[PDB]
Amino acid sequence: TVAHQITLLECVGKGRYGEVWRGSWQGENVAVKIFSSRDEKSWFRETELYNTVMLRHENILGFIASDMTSRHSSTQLWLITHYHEMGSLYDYLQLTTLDTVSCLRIVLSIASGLAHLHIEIFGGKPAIAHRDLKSKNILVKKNGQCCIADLGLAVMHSQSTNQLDVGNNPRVGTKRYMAPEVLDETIQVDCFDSYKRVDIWAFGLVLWEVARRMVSNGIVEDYKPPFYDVVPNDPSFEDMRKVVCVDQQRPNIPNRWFSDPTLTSLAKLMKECWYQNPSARLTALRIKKTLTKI
Ligand SMILES: COc1ccc(Nc2nccc(-c3c[nH]nc3-c3cccnc3)n2)cc1
Repeated sequence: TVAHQITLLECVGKGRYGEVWRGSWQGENVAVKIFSSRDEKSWFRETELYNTVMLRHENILGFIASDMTSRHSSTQLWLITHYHEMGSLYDYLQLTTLDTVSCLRIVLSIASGLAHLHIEIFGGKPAIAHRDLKSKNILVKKNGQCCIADLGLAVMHSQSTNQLDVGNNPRVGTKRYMAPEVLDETIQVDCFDSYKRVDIWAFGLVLWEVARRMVSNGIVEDYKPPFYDVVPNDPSFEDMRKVVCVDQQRPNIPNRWFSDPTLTSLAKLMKECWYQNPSARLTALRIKKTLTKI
């Protein structure tokens, strides 16, 4: 099994989900996600998605293997993928600023990965919603494009059967990026499009995160996570509910963006991701089309 051939080298990420390690396999870097015992259903769902859906795409993290192994005489669930030395988009945006070309390339590549996920393809894949899009779940590739990672919460739908497959995972999305209908708990869980629009909301927040780091008129904003100014680290459910639903707050558009053609376009995009009413938001394909034009 691939797990027994890998040498773990250093831990590059850690959370309640478990750990991500840079490992060595066949003399190349690979990412090894070692799930915690509390998050076995995410391992199962990711393994299911990668093994039963043809998911290869330039902007979707590339799957190598999924294994059960023994470490310290007890079972570990491993998910092995391609390694991206440039790291997560979250970490990357803190280490550099962007120019116009690099900013558009990042957000367009994310829109292409997302649209590919959302679209059903025949002759071939079901439609897939992600449900935990965020800059920590997006990796930066050496060519300046990004790829979307972590399918542990994904939901699938296929037209031939009209079957919705929401999995069996008690994990919920990252609270900071949850759409209003998730926080007020009125989202219609029996309908696939409900989940696509939860992704669109989160993608709006990612767009905002990246745009702040594009230089115009020689100035740039510091990296900040969405809603940094109004919720603490690790915000609770009620924190996000108060800010997003009750007070209807949205991320602030800096004045300097409106003096730049690109950032004004991006600002209109993200605002149409943020309607309180999910039906009003743009779709991934519409966002991809618009971004390709700018
Ligand atoms: C600054 O320190 C760092 C340097 C490099 C990296 N490189 C990297 N390469 C591939 C994947 C991931 C990753 C991040 N989040 N989740 C995954 C993942 C991995 C496997 C399966 N599913 C999700 N990170 C990370 C941190």
